[PDB]
Amino acid sequence: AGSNTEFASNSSVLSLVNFTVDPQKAYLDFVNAGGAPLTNCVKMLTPKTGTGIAISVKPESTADQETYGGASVCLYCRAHIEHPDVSGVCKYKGKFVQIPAQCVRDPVGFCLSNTPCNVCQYWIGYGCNCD
Amino acid sequence: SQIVTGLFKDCSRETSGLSPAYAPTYVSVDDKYKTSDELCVNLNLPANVPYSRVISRMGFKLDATVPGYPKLFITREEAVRQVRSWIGFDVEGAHASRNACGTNVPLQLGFSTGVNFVVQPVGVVDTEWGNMLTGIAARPPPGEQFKHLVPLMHKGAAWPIVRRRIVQMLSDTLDKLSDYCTFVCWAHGFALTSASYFCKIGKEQKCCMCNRRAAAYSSPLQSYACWTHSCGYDYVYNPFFVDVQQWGYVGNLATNHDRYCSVHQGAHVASNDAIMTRCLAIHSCFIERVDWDIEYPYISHEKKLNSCCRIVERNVVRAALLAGSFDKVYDIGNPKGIPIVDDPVVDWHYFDAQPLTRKVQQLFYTEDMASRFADGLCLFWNCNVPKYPNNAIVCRFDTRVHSEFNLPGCDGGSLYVNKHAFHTPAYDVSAFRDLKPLPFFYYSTTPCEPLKSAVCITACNLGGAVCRKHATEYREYMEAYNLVSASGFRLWCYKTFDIYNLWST
RNA sequence: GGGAUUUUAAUAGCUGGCUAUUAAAAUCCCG
Ligand SMILES: [Mg+2]
Ligand SMILES: [Zn+2]
Ligand SMILES: [Zn+2]
Ligand SMILES: [Zn+2]
Ligand SMILES: [Zn+2]
Ligand SMILES: [Zn+2]
Repeated sequence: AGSNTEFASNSSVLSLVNFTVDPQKAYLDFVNAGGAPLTNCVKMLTPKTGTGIAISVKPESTADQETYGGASVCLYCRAHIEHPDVSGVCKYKGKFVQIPAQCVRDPVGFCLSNTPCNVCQYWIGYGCNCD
Repeated sequence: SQIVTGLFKDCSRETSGLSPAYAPTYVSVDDKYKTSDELCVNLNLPANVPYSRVISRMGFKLDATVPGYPKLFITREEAVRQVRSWIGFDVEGAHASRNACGTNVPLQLGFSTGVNFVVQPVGVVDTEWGNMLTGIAARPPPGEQFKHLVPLMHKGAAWPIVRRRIVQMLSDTLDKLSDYCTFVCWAHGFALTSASYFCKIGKEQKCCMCNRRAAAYSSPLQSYACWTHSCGYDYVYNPFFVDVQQWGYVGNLATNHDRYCSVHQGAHVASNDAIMTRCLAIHSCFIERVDWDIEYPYISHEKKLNSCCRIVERNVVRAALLAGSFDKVYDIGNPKGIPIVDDPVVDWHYFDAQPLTRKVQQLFYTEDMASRFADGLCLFWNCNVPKYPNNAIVCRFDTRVHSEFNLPGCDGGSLYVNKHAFHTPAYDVSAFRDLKPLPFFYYSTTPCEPLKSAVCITACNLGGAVCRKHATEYREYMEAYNLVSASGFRLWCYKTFDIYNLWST
């Protein structure tokens, strides 16, 4: 019964995230200590001629970015735990996330460690110019 | 990499996968979106939102090693080090039905303290906007073995209340024993899946009101506290887990427990399973392999009890040796052969199961040595024999008295933790059928430098008088004897004992 | 209903052999 979803290699860390008081610090400590990052993310095939905004309803990657499914790069969606956002809604799910090409080793860690700009809707430090 | 696990399984009945922007994993994407290079394409076909898919929680593995984070799935030796925190843990479950199929939810949680909690069937449901931990349709396990679980489907409570009840019960049990909690499970998979509902883990924390280790977590206060200050807390923080099946046991729990125990016979209930699990763990660690070199730190008054035991013994053995003119003594059970009292001039002989000194011989008592040891008094101090002979002084711990240093054990026995872990067999009153209870009395031969007693054996009381010296001595002996008796030790003597023989000295 | 081991079949891939996925069967444990 049912259909399998996740590899056995990731089950070591997500379980940890399912039990910790604060999951973001747990995942960042696991990755920074030398653990393997999350794999099995939904990476999309794009023409790479997008506007390069962080979160979009359609793939909008530039030549220096990669487009991922929104639910695949959210730690709370991968581990199936409660979101910390207002009203429990996910800001990634149902959308597409543009991750810089030099940070594709760990998209989940990039989404946890970074936030988009409130004005230009780009990643802060990776395209945002509001100075 | 390639091996797929049953954790986070999609237990929905839908025949198709999810959209690339909604699927959590590449495996869960529907195959219409995938391409040859392990990439998904964004087709123009509209998504099937909204949805609600039940996600399985079976398959947790807490084997990740992170610096600063403790190891919660502990091995055998450190579980023996943490024996005061042993709480048995069993969970009976209900299968998901109707909207879902392919996962189990907890239905009745049982603990070794004899407490059962019935919960509503609650699982994880993934929706287009996120996920929720709410109630799902469930069914009892089919079969005549689980007919008792059918009423429990209509008796559960909400999980947040049961969380606080569990934390309160654990705090009431483990307040004086330890700063930790060790869940002793038989099959740790479903037990860990159910423990995900009421346990939080992380770095080791200090209690917010004292210096003790924090064992409970409060989500509304976001605070950590020990067992004393965990009023209103809803989560168990950093519990230890022990799997008894991984210790080399073949078969089910019932046939393994019933092989060495006969006390915990009971109807099929999760608390009974947990009690049998903890009893089997106790048998595995303190009866199968004893004398493990582990010392346990003191808690309340064990040093004073150790002093008072010798204070009582040096009085009772001396009086027994003086009465009856017994000139030969066999101290069966003496590890080193050190005599109790050396003031009377009598012959001394020493025996033990594992003698530490060449002065002590090897001996085991099976009532066939009753005529063998018939020419002298027999000391049995903390010596466990199924039947004691007619000419003997006996001190035996009563396992029915439960204390901080006396944990429940196996087959009616008790784990006495006094700088060492000893498994004492169950106190049987028929073992002293040739013996009598030793009456209270004091003997003294010291010189002299309100009280009235008809049992004080002293030349002062023999003449019908008393002084401050013996009025204080008798009272400190009363304090020591009280402490020994209220601890749980019972003293027995040969049948013909009376203090009237002691006036000759 | 969940998991572990073994065996078989199909699919997919790689280099006579090997792995993975799915399905079926047997044994054992949990429910
Ligand atoms: Mg059970
Ligand atoms: Zn999310
Ligand atoms: Zn900006
Ligand atoms: Zn405290
Ligand atoms: Zn038992
Ligand atoms: Zn006197």
